[PDB]
Amino acid sequence: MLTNSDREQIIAQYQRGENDTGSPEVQVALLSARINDLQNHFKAHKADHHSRRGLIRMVNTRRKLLDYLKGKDLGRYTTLISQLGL
Amino acid sequence: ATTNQLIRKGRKTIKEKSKVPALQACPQRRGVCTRVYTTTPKKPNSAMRKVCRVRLTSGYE
Amino acid sequence: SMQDTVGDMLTRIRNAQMANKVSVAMPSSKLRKSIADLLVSEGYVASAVVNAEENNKATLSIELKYFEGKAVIETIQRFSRPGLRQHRGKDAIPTVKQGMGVAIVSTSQGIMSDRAARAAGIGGEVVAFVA
RNA sequence: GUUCACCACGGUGUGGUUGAUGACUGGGGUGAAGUCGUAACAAGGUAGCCGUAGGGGAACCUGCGGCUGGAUC
RNA sequence: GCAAGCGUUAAUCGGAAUUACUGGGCGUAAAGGGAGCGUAGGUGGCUCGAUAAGUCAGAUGUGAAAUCCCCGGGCUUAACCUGGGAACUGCAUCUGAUACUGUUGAGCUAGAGUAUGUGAGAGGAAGGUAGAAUUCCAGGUGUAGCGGUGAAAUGCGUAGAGAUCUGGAGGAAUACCGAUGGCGAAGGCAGCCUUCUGGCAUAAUACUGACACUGAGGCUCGAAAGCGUGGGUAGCAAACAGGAUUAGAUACCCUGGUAGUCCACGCCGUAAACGAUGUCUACUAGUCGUUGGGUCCGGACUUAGUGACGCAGCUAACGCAAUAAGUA
RNA sequence: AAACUGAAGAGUUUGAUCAUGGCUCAGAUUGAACGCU
RNA sequence: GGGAGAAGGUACGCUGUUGAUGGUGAUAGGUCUCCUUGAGCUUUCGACAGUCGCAGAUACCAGGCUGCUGCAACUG
Repeated sequence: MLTNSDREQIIAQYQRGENDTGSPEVQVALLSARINDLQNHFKAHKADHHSRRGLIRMVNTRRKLLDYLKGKDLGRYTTLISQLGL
Repeated sequence: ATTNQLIRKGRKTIKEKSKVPALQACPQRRGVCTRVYTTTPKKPNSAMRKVCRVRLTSGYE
Repeated sequence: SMQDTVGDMLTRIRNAQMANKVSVAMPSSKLRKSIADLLVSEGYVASAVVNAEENNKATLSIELKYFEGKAVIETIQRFSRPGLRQHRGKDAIPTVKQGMGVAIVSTSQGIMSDRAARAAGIGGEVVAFVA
């Protein structure tokens, strides 16, 4: 899984303001890191349906946050998906 | 049924068919008696009821 | 979640009066204060005050009335709900209990009784029936 | 007048849809004091029922899981 | 009872609130999708503005005449004819209003989320391992029964069973703990250990600032049985065989017994998949348990679950009753 | 001045009951037909 | 996968005009070399207009097709 150190690295890279950790950008970046990290676990345990439910949930939450950004600030959404490669 | 459900679906009545299809929505109908016989009634009653099988001008028998 | 604020206000009032509570409190709003003030001036509740809480919040508190141990508000029902809004003209506002009750009407001149809207010759959204 | 173009009729082929019929066959219903049993209702005499599978003249039986809409405890 | 008509048949609406918009229901009467995630859609917090589309009001134009209704007039009355009104719930275009819905700008934190610390748990996936017990095999002792039933018999046994002790092989399940206990969206999930991994509960601070709820189609998961391929195979056991019982006994009981149950990877997509109770939100007497936290002084309180009671309310009744079937 | 006036239930499941729920009936109408007149 | 070339239709010669296009590449412009233009030759698809005959895939060459059913999976 992600550690506290790399979680804080992601937060510091996608900071909107000082120690915010709650904007759509930082939330989506943390979700993207966690999903890309869990892809490794699911390549090993593909029969894991109960954990895959939580993975699907964080995908859904990331999608909701990206829709909210698209409605809120279009350029901000475009730039954020440009860094995150989505 | 919510209001949105009523708009999306709408309440439909089934129209029952007529109990006299051989008349074809006509008061009376002319036929020829193809067989005049008697028959017994249902469970409670007992008689020899007089009946005639008749082929009408509508094509029913 | 909660998608009917006016319905929640009336439901709180109805449950408090069925339970014989002295007063009923809720989060406030200008719409809620307008409806509560109409209730006060109609005589269904004793008073309705707003207390400004912290964090830019407010509490609306309504003191209920009881006559001969029975609740003054006999019935308070929502007519125009968020799923089906009811707007009527000046000659289609429904009366409550043959005019004994009040149909709260949201008109362009604000929340007012059905008879007040009829006198002003103006329609609007019929939000509730209180009798 | 001739010729070409457009085109109605009509023709050819190959499909689709649908009505009526059809040896035979499947189930449904009605009808008598018929034959075989007695599956269910009581703990209905092996608690019943649901899904499923196998079996059996027939109701049904049996396995596996589930339910209580199971009495006696 | 009607009467120059009276009945019957056909047909439409009514009664039928029996498709319920006005104006019904879904625990048990018919009726909650097995569960979830989510697309279109529907709906949606607080504050200050803008707009004026919905909405409301006014004006104008039109909404043919006839018909319906009201006030009259003419037939001897009436039917009928006829004048003027009303209505034609509508549409269109201007003008005004801005409470609500819509569209927008800014702000907010209470719904919803994020970061950080602790905690519980049969949550899931992959490996390893332990101890009982069964079965089988090989031996020692030992001798005439064992086993089974309501009785029996089939069966096993003098070729030595069963019992007893010692080794070996193997498979499956995890006694006690164990609990209207726990976790999981449901289906479900119990030995122990490691690895990989989901959600939840909790105290405070900081942060985002309505990012929400629900959700047709769709997709995912989904007991057991069953199916395909490949392994495994101890016990149990459909089918099947024999023995009983019986009038019969394709059963129930007995003795065996194969698929299956186990594993891997896939199909199936159904259950009385149940709380026969969709999800989410707010509010509404109380009492007693229990689980996981938390805060105070063995108790007190507060939270999120999980139970038993019990008002008001509801219900045809049974009953439900803050885990509603109450009020919305 | 007026056009603003309109709303009934019954029978039938049971030993009886309440509910549910279908069936049936009493009304109005017709470009009607048929029967008696 | 197929069945399937299922079945069954239409066009097809020559003459003129005309559109598009592949290859090769003389002559020029910037050393078994490269790039641009491209003469002559050549390829492949069309369109329009006419014209002759009974007949234009004109000779040779060159699938007949379909329905029901038994058997064996098929190539061998």
